[PDB]
Amino acid sequence: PIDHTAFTSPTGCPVSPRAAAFDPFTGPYQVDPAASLRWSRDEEPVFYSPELGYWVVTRYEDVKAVFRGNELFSPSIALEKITPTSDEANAVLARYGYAMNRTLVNEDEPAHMPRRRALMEPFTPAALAHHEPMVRRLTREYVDRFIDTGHVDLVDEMLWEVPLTVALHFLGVPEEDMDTLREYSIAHTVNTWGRPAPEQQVAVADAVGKFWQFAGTVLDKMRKDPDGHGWMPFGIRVQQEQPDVVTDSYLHSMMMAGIVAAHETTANASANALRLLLEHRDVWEEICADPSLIPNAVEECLRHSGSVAAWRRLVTADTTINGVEVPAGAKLLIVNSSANHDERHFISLDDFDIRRDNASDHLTFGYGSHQCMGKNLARMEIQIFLEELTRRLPHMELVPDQEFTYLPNTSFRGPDHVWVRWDPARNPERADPELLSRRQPVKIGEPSKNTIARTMAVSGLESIADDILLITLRDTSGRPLPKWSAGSHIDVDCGAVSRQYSLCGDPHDRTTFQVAVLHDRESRGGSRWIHTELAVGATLRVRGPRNHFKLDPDAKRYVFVAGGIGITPVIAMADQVKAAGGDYEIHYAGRSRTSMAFLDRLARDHGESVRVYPGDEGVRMDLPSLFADPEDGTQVYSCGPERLLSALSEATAHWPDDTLHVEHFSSTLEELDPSKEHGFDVVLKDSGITVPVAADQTVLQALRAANIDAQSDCEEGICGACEVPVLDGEVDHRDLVLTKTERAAGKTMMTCCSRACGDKLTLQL
Ligand code: HEM
Ligand SMILES: Cc1cc2nc3c(=O)[nH]c(=O)nc-3n(C[C@H](O)[C@H](O)[C@H](O)COP(=O)(O)O)c2cc1C
Ligand code: FES
Repeated sequence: PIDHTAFTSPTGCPVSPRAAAFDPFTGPYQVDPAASLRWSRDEEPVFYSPELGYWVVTRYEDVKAVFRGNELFSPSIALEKITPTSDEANAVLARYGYAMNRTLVNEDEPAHMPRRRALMEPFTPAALAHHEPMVRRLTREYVDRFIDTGHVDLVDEMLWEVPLTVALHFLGVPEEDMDTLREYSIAHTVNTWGRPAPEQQVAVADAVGKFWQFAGTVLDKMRKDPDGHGWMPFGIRVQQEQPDVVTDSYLHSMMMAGIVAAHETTANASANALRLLLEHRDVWEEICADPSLIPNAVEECLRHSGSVAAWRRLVTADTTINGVEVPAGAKLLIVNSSANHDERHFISLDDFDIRRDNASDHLTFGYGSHQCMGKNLARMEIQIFLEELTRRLPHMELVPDQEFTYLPNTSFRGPDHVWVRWDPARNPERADPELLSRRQPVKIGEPSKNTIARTMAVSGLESIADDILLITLRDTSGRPLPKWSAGSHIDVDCGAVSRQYSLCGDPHDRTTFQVAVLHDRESRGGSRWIHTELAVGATLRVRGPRNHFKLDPDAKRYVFVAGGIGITPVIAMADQVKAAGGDYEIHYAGRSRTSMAFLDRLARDHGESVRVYPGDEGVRMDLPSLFADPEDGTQVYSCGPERLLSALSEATAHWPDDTLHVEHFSSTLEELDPSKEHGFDVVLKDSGITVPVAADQTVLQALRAANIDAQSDCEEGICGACEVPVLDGEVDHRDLVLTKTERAAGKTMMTCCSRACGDKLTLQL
């Protein structure tokens, strides 16, 4: 028989050599788990492992599919200890009378979701903004102790400690009470996910029992100051609001559950990223140049080298997973580390590419119902760790010929030590001391696609009209800029905000972009900043050309009407048409000829074809005359203040439907007024959850309330950064970016202002 020849799975099927040689505790999976299962991604995506007791799942679609089906794959076993707790160690636990409830990571439905939704808000990026000064304080309090040595183990002296303290601060525990809770804070990787000796088991049960009853007093102490900062005081108020949802046992569990979910995973992530970066030192020095790429950098590290090598689910019914039959009761080892390295979803994957537009898809934080709530707390934490160490010690390198040891376990991965040298005298810090007052705002919660950007340099500022600059933006990389058609714009960070400005430069010049910003007399801050505090030699983050003002090139004729600074996109459209060799007519109005940019440019070219109508002299553009009656072929693109765009739309109402195209520089909306608006449900098919949107609530607000990744720049319906695909349902379109045909197809929606017409929509999210 075959049982005389090879091992057999619990389903009676034979087991492969490579599958039976799988060991998560030693050898190839401890050195590099992702590479150690390359053979499984290629030829056997799902197998039974004899060494450990689980079925192993290796490819990214599959382990994402396990995360979403939370009815079929239960997190019951999420922190089940690999080897069982001995009678001795249970007796030690019982002596402190410790009884922890399953707290969000183990909880099945229907208990898990109400507790997650109730306890979610402090984890959102908006709520985390309060804690950003605290982590910057703690990150530096540590680094300046070893700053002058030129030699440190980052792990023990910096990265093992800091995530523990901020977790205590995130939880809301008094600083008086913190130093002991840390004394009782220990590593759990080998005791939960490894093969510990009986002595190890008890030493954990002793430290965990000590911590359980001390945290019991701490909860009683803060029990009567509920209205203060922290997750636990936030938890107390929901108890009075929902006494059955949130129980005295639960927040006592929430005390330990909180900082064991937060300490080692973040420390290991920090250590991995620093080891991973100091291995490719060119990309290290890139981060040292500008810290603008830190946010996506830490995302590529989390994909490439996460703190979670694998995770676990309990199969609840007989299923098949990618052709392999899996029985009810089977335990799954879903290798997040292999998933992050699956060629079917990422491309050139074992490459460490921090500008990767794909990093955000890694499963290091999990996926779906139980996705890590503190992911943005950890994202912020890593980002600041990695800005201070790139700011102060860019001349830091790894001690060569260094061997990195990682504790034998199935799920957690982080070096025992990372040893780094640097030249102490050479710190940029001691000659500055200006770099420290520099603080870069955290950017968390946004997908990697929406945060990729080129940091260009300003090579020249030219005044071409009153209150109008012409900015010349140079790419410092040296590598050529994208091709862009007329009407295209860019999103440039004007200080703490981003604005978009059309491109009026030369397209055939592909070492530069040119924009002509106007000083808005009533300026919410973006236009002022450019005029008031930008000089030559600065560098601005600028996110590649998009275009909502594209021209159909097969039209008979183009007549362009332009008001004020609306001259910028049209003049590039005028240039395309002169190149084509096509009839066009351009009409340019403005308050004053002195304040009308590009008349010089408009005189040297298109001068035979331009007519000017400056207001100050008194010659005005009367659209009624111009568009008195149409012609079949003529199209009209136009851009300027809303008053002329509106009035023009009136004058061109006589014409065929697709005749007029406009680009708005301002937004109309809005008034929310739920009274006129109805709530609905939005379900996220990829994630496998339904988020409710209230009448007073935008779709965008509900997504960030579930801490789903989203980027929003304008939220006035004008910029386009919040677009997301619609699989089902018809949408109440309220943006100004999508063409009336794009709104018809219903394939897409703007997260911040558009809604449902109706009861539900399905989004690819
Ligand atoms: C980079 C460091 C971190 C990694 C790699 C990580 C990974 C995870 C993973 C894989 C899960 C389970 C996912 C699932 O079963 O869908 C998880 C659940 C969780 N994480 Fe983390 N996490 C980190 C930092 C944190 C921090 C700092 C907190 C804040 C205290 C945190 C709070 C949680 C909570 C509360 C859950 C359970 C939520 C639920 O099951 O609804 N995590 N985390
Ligand atoms: C030359 C120029 C081009 C602009 N192009 C666009 C654009 O293509 N899309 C857009 O939404 N806004 C555009 N704007 C408007 C700006 O984004 C912004 O609202 C304006 O300059 C004022 O910023 P502030 O009110 O924050 O000071 C443009 C403004 C200027 C001066
Ligand atoms: S955020 Fe710019 S359109 Fe929604």
